[PDB]
Amino acid sequence: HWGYGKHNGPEHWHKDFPIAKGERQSPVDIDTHTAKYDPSLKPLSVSYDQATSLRILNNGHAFNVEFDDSQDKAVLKGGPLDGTYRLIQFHFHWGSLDGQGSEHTVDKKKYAAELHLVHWNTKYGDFGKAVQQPDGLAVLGIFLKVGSAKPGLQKVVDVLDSIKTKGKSADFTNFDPRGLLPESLDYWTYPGSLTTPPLLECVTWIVLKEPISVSSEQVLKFRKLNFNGEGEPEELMVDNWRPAQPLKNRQIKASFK
Ligand SMILES: COc1cc2c(cc1OS(N)(=O)=O)CC[C@@H]1[C@@H]2CC[C@]2(C)[C@@H](OS(N)(=O)=O)CC[C@@H]12
Ligand SMILES: COc1cc2c(cc1OS(N)(=O)=O)CC[C@@H]1[C@@H]2CC[C@]2(C)[C@@H](OS(N)(=O)=O)CC[C@@H]12
Ligand SMILES: [Cl-]
Ligand SMILES: [Zn+2]
Repeated sequence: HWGYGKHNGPEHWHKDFPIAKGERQSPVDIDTHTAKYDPSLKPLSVSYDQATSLRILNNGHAFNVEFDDSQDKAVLKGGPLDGTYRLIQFHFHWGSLDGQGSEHTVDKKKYAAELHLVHWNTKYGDFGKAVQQPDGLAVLGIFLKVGSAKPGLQKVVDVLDSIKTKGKSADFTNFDPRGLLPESLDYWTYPGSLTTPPLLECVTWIVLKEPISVSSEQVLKFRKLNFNGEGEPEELMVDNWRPAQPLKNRQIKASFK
């Protein structure tokens, strides 16, 4: 029942998830001038060619596209990562207005939305064991701004009508996540946490500098989703983002310049 309302939102989370006030919480504001280029970073490798999407689900907080991670298919490697991280699902965070919606911010700038591609470290066997490790997860974050439509996102947009309410799912096979990436893989990276309860601090965040553009019509359809379940009073699924948290002396590294 945690959520993003005044009575169950981010300001209430710490009561049931004390780690909310931890030393490595996400998201964070990325101060571009303080971020330092890191020559030790290896080339980032996004290998999504064999990705196998399975289903899309409205979980009452956002919608999630799940993938078959039983085998080494869609993986993320390189960059700040040691080993291989398998893609398990992706989801978005968005606002009720174009001027807000992203979780991470850049020089305090809020984007209209933010895409999160969640991966787990294969050395830990499964996602559950991975979230018990300081380097168990890697989330690739991509900012969304409103402008031209993103063709590779339309398939997702058109299926949202079938998963309007919490608990609803639908078959979503053969979706290629590569169509959601921008041209450049320039990124910022830092150690953080899940941005929703349980807020576990097991994530290596990789946030791309170049945002992707989506049309106003596409994001408007994100905003037609419901936080509520079928047969309940409608509460539009908007502003499902957690604000920036204290950096706490962590350092944000840049893969460029
Ligand atoms: C409790 O620990 C786990 C959670 C999840 C998985 C494996 C887990 O480890 S376990 N039980 O030891 O195998 C495998 C599937 C995962 C799910 C957690 C919730 C996920 C990430 C879903 O995202 S959601 N619906 O937004 O919460 C999509 C796939 C789900
Ligand atoms: C510990 O395993 C879980 C993780 C998550 C959920 C349920 C889980 O199982 S359990 N035992 O019921 O707590 C439900 C919400 C999920 C979260 C894992 C991180 C997710 C996928 C978040 O991803 S993010 N924003 O990149 O951190 C969005 C929803 C989050
Ligand atoms: Cl509300
Ligand atoms: Zn997220």
